[PDB]
Amino acid sequence: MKDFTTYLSTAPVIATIWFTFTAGLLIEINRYFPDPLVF
Amino acid sequence: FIGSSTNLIMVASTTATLAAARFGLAPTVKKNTTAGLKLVDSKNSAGVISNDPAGFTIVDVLAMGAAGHGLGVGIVLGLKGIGA
Amino acid sequence: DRKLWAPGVVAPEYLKGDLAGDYGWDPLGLGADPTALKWYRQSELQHARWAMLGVAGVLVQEIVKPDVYFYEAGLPQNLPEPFTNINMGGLLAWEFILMHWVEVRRWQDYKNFGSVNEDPIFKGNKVPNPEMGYPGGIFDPFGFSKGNLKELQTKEIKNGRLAMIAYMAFILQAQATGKGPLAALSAHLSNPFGNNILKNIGTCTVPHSVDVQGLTIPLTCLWPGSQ
Amino acid sequence: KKVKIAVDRNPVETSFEKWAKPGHFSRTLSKGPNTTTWIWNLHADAHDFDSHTSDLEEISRKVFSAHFGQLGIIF
Amino acid sequence: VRPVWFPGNPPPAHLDGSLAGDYGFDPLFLGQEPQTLKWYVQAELVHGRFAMLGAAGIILTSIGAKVGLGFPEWYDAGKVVVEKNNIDFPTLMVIQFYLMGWAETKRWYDFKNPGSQADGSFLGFTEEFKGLENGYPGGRFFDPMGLSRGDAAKYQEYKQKEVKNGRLAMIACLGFAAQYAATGKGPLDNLADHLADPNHVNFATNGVSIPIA
Amino acid sequence: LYVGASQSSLAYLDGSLPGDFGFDPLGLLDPVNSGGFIEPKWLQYSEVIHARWAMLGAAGCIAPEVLGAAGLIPDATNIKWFESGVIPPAGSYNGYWADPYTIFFVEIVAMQFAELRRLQDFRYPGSMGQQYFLGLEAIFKGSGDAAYPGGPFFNLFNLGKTEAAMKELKLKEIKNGRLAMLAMLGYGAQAVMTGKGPFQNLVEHLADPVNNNILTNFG
Amino acid sequence: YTTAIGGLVMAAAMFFAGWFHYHKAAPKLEWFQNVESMLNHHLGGLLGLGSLAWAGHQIHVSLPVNKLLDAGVDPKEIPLPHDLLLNRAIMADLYPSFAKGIAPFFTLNWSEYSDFLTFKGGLNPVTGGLWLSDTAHHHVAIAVLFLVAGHMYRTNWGIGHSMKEILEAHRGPFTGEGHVGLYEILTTSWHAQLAINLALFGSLSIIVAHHMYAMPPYPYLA
Ligand code: CLA
Ligand code: CLA
Ligand code: CLA
Ligand code: CLA
Ligand SMILES: CC1=C[C@H](O)CC(C)(C)[C@H]1/C=C/C(C)=C/C=C/C(C)=C/C=C/C=C(C)/C=C/C=C(C)/C=C/C1=C(C)C[C@H](O)CC1(C)C
Ligand SMILES: CC1=C[C@H](O)CC(C)(C)[C@H]1/C=C/C(C)=C/C=C/C(C)=C/C=C/C=C(C)/C=C/C=C(C)/C=C/C1=C(C)C[C@H](O)CC1(C)C
Ligand SMILES: CCCCCCCCCCCCO[C@@H]1O[C@H](CO)[C@@H](O[C@H]2O[C@H](CO)[C@@H](O)[C@H](O)[C@H]2O)[C@H](O)[C@H]1O
Ligand SMILES: CCCCCCCCCCCC(=O)O
Repeated sequence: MKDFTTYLSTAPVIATIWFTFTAGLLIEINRYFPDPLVF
Repeated sequence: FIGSSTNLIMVASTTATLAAARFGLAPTVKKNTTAGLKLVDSKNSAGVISNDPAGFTIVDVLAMGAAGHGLGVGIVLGLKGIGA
Repeated sequence: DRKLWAPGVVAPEYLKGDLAGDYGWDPLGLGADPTALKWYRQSELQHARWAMLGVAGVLVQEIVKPDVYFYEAGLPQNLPEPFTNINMGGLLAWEFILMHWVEVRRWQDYKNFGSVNEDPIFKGNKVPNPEMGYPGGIFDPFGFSKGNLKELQTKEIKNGRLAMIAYMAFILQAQATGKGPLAALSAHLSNPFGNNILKNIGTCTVPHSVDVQGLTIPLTCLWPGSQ
Repeated sequence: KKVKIAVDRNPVETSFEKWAKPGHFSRTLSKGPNTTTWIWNLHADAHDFDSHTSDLEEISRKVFSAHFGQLGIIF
Repeated sequence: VRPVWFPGNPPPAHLDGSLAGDYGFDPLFLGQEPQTLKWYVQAELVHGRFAMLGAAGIILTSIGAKVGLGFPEWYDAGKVVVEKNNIDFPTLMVIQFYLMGWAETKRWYDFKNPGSQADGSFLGFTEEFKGLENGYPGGRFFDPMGLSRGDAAKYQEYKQKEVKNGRLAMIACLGFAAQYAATGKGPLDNLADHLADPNHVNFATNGVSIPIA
Repeated sequence: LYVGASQSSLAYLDGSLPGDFGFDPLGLLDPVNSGGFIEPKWLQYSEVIHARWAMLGAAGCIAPEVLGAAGLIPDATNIKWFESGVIPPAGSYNGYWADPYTIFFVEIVAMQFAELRRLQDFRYPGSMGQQYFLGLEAIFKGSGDAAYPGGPFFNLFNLGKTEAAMKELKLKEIKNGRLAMLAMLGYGAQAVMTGKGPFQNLVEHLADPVNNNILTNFG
Repeated sequence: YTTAIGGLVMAAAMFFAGWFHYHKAAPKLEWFQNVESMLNHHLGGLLGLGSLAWAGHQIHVSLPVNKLLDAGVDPKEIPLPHDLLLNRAIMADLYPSFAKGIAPFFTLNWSEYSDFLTFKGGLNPVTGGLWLSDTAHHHVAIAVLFLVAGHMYRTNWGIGHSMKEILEAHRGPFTGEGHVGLYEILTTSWHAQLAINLALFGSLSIIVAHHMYAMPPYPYLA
């Protein structure tokens, strides 16, 4: 399990998870707050 | 079907191909052929045991039966195509 | 050596012939554990005695009362006077209390051998209890235990096993033909080639359920026969 | 001369130990990165099976398993 | 030596039979690490206790619903309670989250630092929050009867009973969810329907579990 | 001994295994560089398992038709083996105590218990005789050969006490099983070809062998 | 949906096969070097059996369903493929030769099967694609030809051909030695095999593009 977690801690896996989280957050924000142009 | 032209041709083709390989006239599992179509000894990996005096194994029966069936099918379909 | 259950078979190591009626028969190895073997011996003795009582009761009831079906004798409307149409709740209460007391005493005797022999009310009234499942004393007032107890125990266990098989035979005969053992025997004697298991099987004469006074009790046959 | 099924039993142990060690297949990449070039090299020699080892049997086994992975992706 | 989940297979090295309900069941090696295993033990204990409470409540409410007592089903009890009584749903959510947050945060920081909640910073209580073992918080508050500080063998037996009952309750809660999602009725209604005709009223005849049936 | 034998198969087929007639033109029992499932132990075990299952299958596929022809069983029963509920498009029987899926789930649990315990005795010899199984572990110890466990239940009457008698009975078992496997293959081929039961095919062939065979059943 | 589930199952089987063949049962080098056996299996088994199986599906499913579709029958009213495969009455009504069963195939009366095995050519005027009877007959001929081609190389018996002997026997006065050493090159270098396979594979893909636009094989494709 330690080796598997270390593999999950590698740069491509971490980048994939982080970008999926960031993209999901932005998509959900644009979904609940459609068409945001100004503050 | 028994005694018809198709049955007689197929039986004759199978018997002819089986009799040729057994009497040293066609390639077998024991005798191969060179580039000049001359019979030469082979080096079969299986080495199928057979009580037959000429070394005729079941593999020879299957090969000759398939070749004879192909020849008989071709002859029957060819005669049916030319009106004979 | 003793005769085994089959010619050429080898008896297990734990079956050395100590218990009565030992034929070295244990295809499932359930007697490998000594504690489990003792408990199973007590269970076999209980089943044997209860089955002998049931077989004798069914036969005597069919002889004395041939117009009463033993399968439906448990219904309150089929009870004899003055117990006919009696409340089954009080009857179940009586049996539950008495049977619970005697079975708890027997169970405690199994857990701790020779610890409940004395009467809890009148001190001094004890049973000898030489072996588990054989209390004696008040249970044997005729004094038939002062002799060859081994052959008598063998006869008891063999008769009990035969009675177990016979009682299950009675149950399946009643579930497939709708009559008692003597009635089934007479019916088979009338036409052996017409009345047998070849044609009586596949039919379940027991109804789906029965309404005992106020509540309904579901019923079923041992095999999926035609209702 | 004899056509038969020749198979070795349990040659590689299934483990996640090498999953945490990038560039293990290459002797030069197993040391670790010092420059960014290494990262690109890690992907430029991943399927270069004949470059990792000179054993034809190991290369053939890797190719055969890679073919199964490709068929799984296609499926 | 001890019975395992799948007979014949040796148990894993990280499961030596010391924990309660140890049957060597870890094919994915999720609890291979010691700290992760400790965290998972506390998670399983919390899950089992919550599932036990949920199963007991569901069974009691279903019993009251089957007899003429007016009880609602478990899948409608929340709506019935919020509408029958003037209870605001977000307010109840916030109150529950406040109380659960306090209790769970104290339990969490006690897991990170064992015995740290026994300093007396919470109203002066010291021995009531010291904690006996991981996932087993003994004391006068959580164990007023003192069944964990007497007859060690009985305590181990009760630990085994607790973990097994918790696992069974978790399976029961999953069964409640699946039965409501498939049949659409209460759990006791499904039990009564099955007792009425077990050969034709089961998951093989509901038309949802087996689509090819 | 049989047709198709060769010197290549005779190298590893010395006659130790039951039913060893030197018939292996495909060389599936070569111990050199063998692994996975193509190895002597698994292949011999699979052959005896198929033999026993096919023996039960052949007897069970021909028993209802034969018993129905003699009048021993009623007319509601006595249906073709492929119309008993196995393949619903080919026919099904609605006289069971439950639907076939309920019975199938019962079979799933039952077969998983039996087959998985059998597999564990094959993987770990004697492992089924230690863990508690309601006292049944005393008869699941097996022996050295997974194909022949024996014990108080699997060898109920202690048949084949002598080594020669055991070898003789093992040869009889493997031969009967191979015959049953060929019979099951014939049952399936006759079911697809004629669309009738095997006993009906045998009766029709015995009535007129020239006009009832695979040649006349083509069209 | 059922095909998608089957594809997922096949994908799981492929991944399991790769893991099993790399970590549990790995083939030896001599197993990979059996080019004669591999070619025999790929020609006969893979290609020939795949063409035969697809011909069977076309004869039993594609031809009747598409015939009813082109006749104007609604897809819901068209019988299911298993219904077509279970009784001979529906197939006999759609194709009279099915009334004789597989008897004309064994009695060398193949001309009877001319209702579903034709040489129409051109295109279907209703759908614009190739006649499915022609495609079914095409796959039948392809299956027979590939099955015949799969019995050319020597594997474990005397019959068959040795590619090394064939390559060594081809030598003219303008090329010196000839194909000597080519058998060893193609049985020991994966890159040479990849080069040959990639070249023929790309050429075949281009040929596929040309033949597919010129002779549209699918209905409503042109
Ligand atoms: C590129 C494809 C490929 C190739 C070349 C091989 C080659 C090999 N495999 Mg393998 N395998 C494959 C794919 C392949 N496999 C896949 C996809 C799986 C997952 C299902 C497996 C799982 C697998 C296992 C578990 C094992 C092998 C084994 C073996 C080795 C010997 C056994 C054998 O295959 O002989 C002949 C094959 C058999 C005797 C069994 C065939 C039975 C199938 C069901 C026949 C039907 C398949 C056919 C495609 C379906 C026809 C259509 C039907 C509807 C009519 C051999 C070197 C064995 C081994 O390691 O030996 C050392 C072994 O144990 N394979
Ligand atoms: C979960 C099971 C499992 C485990 C624990 C291992 C473990 C191991 N394998 Mg193995 N293997 C497996 C399954 C497994 N394998 C399967 C299913 C296959 C068949 C494909 C293989 C075939 C295989 C080969 C041929 C080799 C190994 C090797 C190894 C060892 C080191 C390589 C490594 O894992 O780095 C990690 C590598 C990766 C994580 C790459 C994964 C790439 C996958 C298969 C393709 C993904 C496709 C992607 C989604 C599509 C690209 C599009 C893009 C936009 C995303 C290691 C001990 C190597 C070795 O032993 O070195 C000598 C060796 O060469 N394996
Ligand atoms: C009739 C036997 C047969 C069949 C059908 C195949 C089929 C295949 N082989 Mg294989 N091969 C065979 C015999 C066979 N082989 C023998 C005897 C040898 C040893 C001399 C090899 C050695 C070999 C190698 C070295 C390789 C292949 C590869 C392939 C695949 C090529 C991918 C493709 O484009 O096809 C189309 C794809 C499909 C049709 C997908 C369907 C796959 C199913 C499961 C059919 C596979 C059947 C096969 C016999 C496996 C059954 C064995 C059983 C134990 C499971 C393909 C599926 C390549 C590969 O490994 O791919 C993984 C490859 O590298 N083969
Ligand atoms: C791979 C290709 C393929 C396949 C799978 C089929 C399959 C089938 N064809 Mg077909 N056909 C094909 C190609 C194919 N065909 C081609 C190329 C042509 C053109 C010449 C034809 C022309 C054709 C015609 C004209 C007819 C068929 C018919 C049939 C069906 C019955 C065959 C028959 O009559 O008895 C054949 C008997 C067997 C194949 C033996 C069956 C073997 C069984 C499965 C063994 C099982 C044994 C097993 C142990 C059982 C135990 C079960 C277990 C659970 C206990 C059948 C489903 C007939 C039909 O469908 O009627 C409408 C029919 O009339 N075909
Ligand atoms: C171990 C392992 C590891 C390896 O490696 C792998 C694998 C196999 C994956 C594994 C397994 C896993 C599993 C089985 C899991 C499961 C769990 C569960 C089921 C939980 C539940 C759990 C469950 C739970 C808690 C539950 C609870 C419940 C509750 C609260 C309830 C409540 C309620 C009530 C009263 C009533 C009302 O009216 C409503 C409500 C509100 C609703
Ligand atoms: C030897 C050799 C050598 C070389 O080298 C290689 C080769 C060539 C490969 C070889 C050969 C092989 C072979 C021949 C095989 C075959 C097999 C079989 C046939 C199986 C079956 C097998 C078969 C089987 C199991 C079967 C079974 C059956 C069964 C269970 C049945 C059941 C049933 C019954 C009762 C009745 C009902 O109503 C139905 C059912 C429910 C359905
Ligand atoms: C090559 C072997 C491997 C491929 C196996 C293919 C078998 C597929 C299994 C499904 C079998 C369907 O096979 C089906 O057999 C039945 C047998 O009743 C035939 O059925 C037809 O003929 C029979 C008589 O022979 C009639 O009694 C029946 O009413 C009629 O429908 C169908 O024409 C055929 O389609
Ligand atoms: C496609 C096969 C073409 C066969 C060409 C035959 C050449 C005959 C000359 C053979 C010379 C020899 O065998 O010595």
